[PDB]
Amino acid sequence: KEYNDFAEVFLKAFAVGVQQVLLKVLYQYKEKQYIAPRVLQQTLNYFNQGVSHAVTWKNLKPHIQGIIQDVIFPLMCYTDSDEDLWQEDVFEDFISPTTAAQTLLFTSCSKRKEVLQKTMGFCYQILTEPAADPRKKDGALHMIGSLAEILLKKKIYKDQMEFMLQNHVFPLFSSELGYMRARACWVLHYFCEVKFKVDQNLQTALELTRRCLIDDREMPVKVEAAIALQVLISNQEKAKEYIVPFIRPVMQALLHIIRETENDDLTNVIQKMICEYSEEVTPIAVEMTQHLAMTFNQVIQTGPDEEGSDDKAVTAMGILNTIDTLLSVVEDHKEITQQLEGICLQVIGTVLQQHVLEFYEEIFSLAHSLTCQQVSPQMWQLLPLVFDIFQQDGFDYFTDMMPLLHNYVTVDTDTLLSDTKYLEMIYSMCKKILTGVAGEDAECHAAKLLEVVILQCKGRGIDQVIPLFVEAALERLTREVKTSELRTMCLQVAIAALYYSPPLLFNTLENLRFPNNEEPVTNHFIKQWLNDVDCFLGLHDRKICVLGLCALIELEQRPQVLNQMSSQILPAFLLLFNEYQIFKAIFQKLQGRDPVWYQALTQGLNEDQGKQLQDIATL
Amino acid sequence: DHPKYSDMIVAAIQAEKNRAGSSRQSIQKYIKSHYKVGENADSQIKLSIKRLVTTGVLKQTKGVGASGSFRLAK
Amino acid sequence: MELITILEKTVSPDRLELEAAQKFLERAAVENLPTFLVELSRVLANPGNSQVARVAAGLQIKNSLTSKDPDIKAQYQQRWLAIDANARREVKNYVLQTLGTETYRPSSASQCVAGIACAEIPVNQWPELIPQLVANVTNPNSTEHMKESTLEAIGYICQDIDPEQLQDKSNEILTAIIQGMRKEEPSNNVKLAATNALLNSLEFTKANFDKESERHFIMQVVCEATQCPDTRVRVAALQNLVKIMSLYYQYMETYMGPALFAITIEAMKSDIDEVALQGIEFWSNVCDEEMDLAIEASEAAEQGRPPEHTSKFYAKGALQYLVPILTQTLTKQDENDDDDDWNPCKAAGVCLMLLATCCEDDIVPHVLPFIKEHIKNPDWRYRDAAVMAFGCILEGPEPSQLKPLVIQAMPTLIELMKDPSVVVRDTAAWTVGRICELLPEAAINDVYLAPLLQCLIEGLSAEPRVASNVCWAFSSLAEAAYEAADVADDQEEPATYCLSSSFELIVQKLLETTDRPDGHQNNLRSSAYESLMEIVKNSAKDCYPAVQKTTLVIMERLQQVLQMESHIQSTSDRIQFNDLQSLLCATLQNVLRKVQHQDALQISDVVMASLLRMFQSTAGSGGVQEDALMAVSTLVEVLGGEFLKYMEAFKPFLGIGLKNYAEYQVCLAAVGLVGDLCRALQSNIIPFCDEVMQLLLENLGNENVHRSVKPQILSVFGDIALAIGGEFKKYLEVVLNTLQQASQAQVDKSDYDMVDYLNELRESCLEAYTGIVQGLKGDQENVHPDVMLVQPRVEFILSFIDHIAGDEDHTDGVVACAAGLIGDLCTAFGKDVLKLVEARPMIHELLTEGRRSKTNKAKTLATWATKELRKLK
Repeated sequence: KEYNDFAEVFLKAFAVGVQQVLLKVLYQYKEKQYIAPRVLQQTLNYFNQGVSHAVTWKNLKPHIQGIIQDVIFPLMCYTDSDEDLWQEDVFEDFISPTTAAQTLLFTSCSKRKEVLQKTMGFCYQILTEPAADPRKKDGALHMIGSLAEILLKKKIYKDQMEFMLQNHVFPLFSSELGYMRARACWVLHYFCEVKFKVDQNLQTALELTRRCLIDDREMPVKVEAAIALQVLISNQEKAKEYIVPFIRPVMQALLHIIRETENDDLTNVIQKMICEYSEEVTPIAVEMTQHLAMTFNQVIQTGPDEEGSDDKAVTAMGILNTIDTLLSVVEDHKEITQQLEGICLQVIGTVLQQHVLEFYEEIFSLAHSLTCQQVSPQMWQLLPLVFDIFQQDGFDYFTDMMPLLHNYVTVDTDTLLSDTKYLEMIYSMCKKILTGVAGEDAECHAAKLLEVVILQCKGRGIDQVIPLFVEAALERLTREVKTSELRTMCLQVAIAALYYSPPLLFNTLENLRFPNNEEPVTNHFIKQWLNDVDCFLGLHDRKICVLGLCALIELEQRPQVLNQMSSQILPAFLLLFNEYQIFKAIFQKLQGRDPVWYQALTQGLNEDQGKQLQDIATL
Repeated sequence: DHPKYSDMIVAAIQAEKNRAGSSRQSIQKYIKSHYKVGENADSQIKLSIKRLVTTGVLKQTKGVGASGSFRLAK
Repeated sequence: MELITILEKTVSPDRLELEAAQKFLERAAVENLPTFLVELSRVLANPGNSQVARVAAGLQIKNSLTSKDPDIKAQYQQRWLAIDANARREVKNYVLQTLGTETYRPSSASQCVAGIACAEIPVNQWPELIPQLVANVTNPNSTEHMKESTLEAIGYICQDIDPEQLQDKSNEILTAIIQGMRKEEPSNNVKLAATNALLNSLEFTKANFDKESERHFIMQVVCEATQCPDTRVRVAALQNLVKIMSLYYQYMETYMGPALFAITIEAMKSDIDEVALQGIEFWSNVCDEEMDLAIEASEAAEQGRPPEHTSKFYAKGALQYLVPILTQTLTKQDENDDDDDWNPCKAAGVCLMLLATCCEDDIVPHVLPFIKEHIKNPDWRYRDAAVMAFGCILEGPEPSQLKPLVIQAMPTLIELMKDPSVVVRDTAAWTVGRICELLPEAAINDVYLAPLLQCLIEGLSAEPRVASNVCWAFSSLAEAAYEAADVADDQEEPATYCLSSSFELIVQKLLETTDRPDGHQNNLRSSAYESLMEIVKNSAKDCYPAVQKTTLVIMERLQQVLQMESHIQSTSDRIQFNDLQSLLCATLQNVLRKVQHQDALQISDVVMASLLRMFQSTAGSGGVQEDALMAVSTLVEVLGGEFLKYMEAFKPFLGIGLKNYAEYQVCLAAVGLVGDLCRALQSNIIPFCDEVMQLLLENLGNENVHRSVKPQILSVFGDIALAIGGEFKKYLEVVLNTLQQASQAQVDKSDYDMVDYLNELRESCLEAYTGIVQGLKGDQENVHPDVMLVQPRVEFILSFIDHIAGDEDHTDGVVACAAGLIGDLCTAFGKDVLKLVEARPMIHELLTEGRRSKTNKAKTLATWATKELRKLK
């Protein structure tokens, strides 16, 4: 599979050659300096392919090859390790090849090459490298190499079930006195146990040790326990029966944690806690959420403190995020959060009351974080103030304004009909103040579409201003927002704008027109229908018409006004281009039934086109 | 060689472009005029139908058991 | 010839029977008819199947020196030609005269007429029959029996597969349609001719002239038919008649179907009758079948599935008037206690279901309330009835309406299952089971459990006599298992002890259940076995104590089955035995589904007896080819073990089986069994040759008859031949000879087919040579013994190899053996001529073609073989 050697089966000569080169290099050592292995990366890269090449020629059977391979990585690494290391430290030497083995492994999974045993040989070799540094880069290296090495060995080649680590063992013995902790920390850092749907009894003992770790006299000791705890809880689990009992102290520890502050990962574990939170056994879960609410009172208390030293945006986000994990499991239990939301609103109001943010970062975060909020009349009352600021904010920068503006419209959702109790009207005026050519900006196509869309949403049942809205905006928009870059956005916007309220436009618009009707737009539309066949909107190479036109053709209305043009139009797109059963029986009858007389005008042409259209549509 | 029982049945079902498949009688009499035949067609053949059901070839339509009308799964 | 010696002695099959005996059967039997019309006609009656002219002619003609040569192929028609009575045309016209006149109650002639189709099948066409038959149909003496009697010939004629176009006959048929519909018949039989005549003429399509007038006549037919009961099946003719309308709706406008709608109302109006009148009671049962038609009548308008013609039909528009009718139809109430049998009633239930689909507008508002109306005033029969009706309610989620209604149902239903009668709870249990699968929103896990807990232990008392319902409750519990898998989150950790003990009891109950007192209901022994299998699937890591006993129980059941198997009883038994045996197979695989290292030795142990029994009885019984074969498969599935003793036991039976002549063809079955035991042991090859040579010797004669059992045998024998490793060189020479012998053996044509697969037979020879090659030195000087044979082996192969090598259709195995061929034959032949080197590219193109493959592997070895192939100088 992998290209290691030329022609067929060449892969083999190169991998042997590398070992031979090492032997030649092995006899006399000219350099005697570190970082010799790193220079061999070009060679290292060549080597895995060569080994693959030998197997590839031989195409040794996977069971035999796997057995040989299982013996082999350990046998060659070991033979290579027993000879190469002496004539070349051990830990550094293990890593480049270990990383290289990693490189081979990623390529290997797709190939399906069979390997096994990388992990077993190492535990002994793991003994060879101390991996203990009090405060040097040494620690850095310990982090990089040991933890990563253990994880890879456990989860990719070795496929180990259970292991006992001596190095792990000293630390358990004699309490936490002296080194065991120094050793234990390294051990824990370097590994996470991997099991599927299994409770682990060692993990239960680890929870008791976690309580002792909570009783750690020092924070650094607490930290080394903390990384393991944070991942450990973050790690998904099959049972965790005693976990709930274990949790209160952890929660109690969480309490001390707020006072304790310190670690970000511990705060992050709170994030892990939310994940851990959906769990199983949700009904008691609610009572935990109420205790979490008191802890949230602390969080609310916590943010200023977090604000004082090192910002913990995640923690602020997390209180909100945690509720969702409770959202994860639904027992239909009555929610007492409402009151909490009220507290959040009061907290939210304080930020809002200032009405300003120098950073202009927290404000957006408060908005997106705060998007899920009560729609109650007080919650309803909050939006105009939130929206009022929104009008100011959207106008200064169009690019900055649009994501929020879409959010500002979503905020507009609570107001709903009546323009949020005349606020929608304020938004339109503000938009007019900020609407123009300035607006075209990267993503403007989208932006203008959004603005118009927003209007349409407000006008769920706002028929009267609608003729003026589509017509008034368009005349101003074509000159002001018309752009060569925005044509793709514009076609869809124009098509969608034309697509929306066509009947309302067709009859109501025809019936009542201010400054008449948009004859130029109508003329443009007539030209546009023909134009669409001739020229692809938005430079999409005809992608848009086929996809919507499928479901859309039966539902959509283009047949009566300009059928000949439409009839001429459909085939060209198709040439360029290349549920149903109930609907099919229903559609012929349904479409025919509501206006039998109306179909009649396009009755022969319509029917002939329809049969062809149906075949093209269903072909 | 000897034609497979399943083959015969597949050909008989597929020869009738239909939705409800067919009453076994149709396939059976089809067998009577189209193939070498013997006194034990009903027992051995019927059991064969039963066994091709056991193999999960077919989905029930009308009736219950080898007396009914049935369709292929898709 | 005379005295029946030829008539009887000739009956035994002999070579060229159609050709020589055919003169006797077709010509002599056929010959008798001109001299005496009576003897030949007499002839049809004693041995209808055994007619020398036709029965003898029919099968002996199909296999012949020329499979499809008219002059050479058919002697039955020629032989009969000499005798006027014997003639194929005489067969048609005389078949008409004799067949019509001699109805004789059930008719022998009809089969002969049908054979008429079959025997005439060799000939391209026969036109003699229609003119006289047409004349007979239009004959002046229009006797009531005669008018109805005609078309027996027409019906079977329609039945025949061969398609020919006749129109004048169609015109006469139209006249018959109008006159028959027009004529009044006081005897059910004549109209039965109308109905059967119609359906056979209905065929798949109709060439008859279009007009919707006759269908209106069908409507009328109901009214007079209302007066007389006739034949339940005669009534069936009426229901079928409408069903004929059901199949085809040519004109929507033409098919106003007003009469059908009107008829439904009158029938609906005459719901049973006041006081249960007898004409009406029979009408109620026939009405039930007709009711099956009724669902169809309702079904005809607004069908859910795509239809050629779909319309309101004046009913959906009238559904408003008809909205009430569905509730009204409930006019008929039954207090009968039955759980597993539907008969005409299932049609009732399905009809209710179609209304359920068609409920449309106003169904949702009505649904919450309908239950309440029943709920507010529920009688003992009514609550039980409410349950059955609810079962009708099952279809249609009715989500807004259903939860409140369902939620109260949990409370309402719960105070109901404790009804004292064993049968009343059972009614609650079955309907409850359907609801249980049906409902997951409501939760009576706790509510469900007492009954389940109670059902497992308490409901064993009523189990012995008609305890199938208790079993049905158990089935409901199984559904509970499925529902738990799909109803609400979790709750899979409790009740295991309860399950272990109850299931522990179930299994023992099953055997007597299968032979238990009859309820004759929709309780399935096969279904029961399936339920047991599902329970086993729900089995934990270990249930071994039960399994050994289970297997023995199966052994006891097998002995009981064997007793049923040894002497049959009129075939009512034959089938009741056979299906239950199929479940016995279900037992066999089910018992061995689990596999444990500790478990396998113990299970195999006790299993030994069973396996042996299978062999004994399987070899001994000779009743079913696949049952016994399947037994071989299941027991065979016991891979590994000390099979030397067992396998050694197998060979005599296998050798004996080949020798055995119980089944005309045993090769397919034989090939499958060996192709597994053969695979298991190769260390000792001594036993196979003795039986095998004979089987091998036996195979050559057998081979001409069947094409399918040739390559497989060639491949199978190759597999035996497959060990190689420089062993069996003597056998290898014979094996090499056998491949030549196979080529030497004469071609055999079966079912007018010869050598359909060019690749398997031609390649098969390729495989066979290679097989000798592995056994025999690809250098043995006398590679080919014969001179004529030798040129191809000696020189033909090199030239042929270049062509063959460049040729394609390279099979994964022919390609691999060939890969060995290039190197080994190549080294010896290297340097023979420039041409070998020069002709190599043709081979190269084919090898490139061989390269495209799916999951191809092991180039190294093939590369090595090719290295030898090109190891040149």
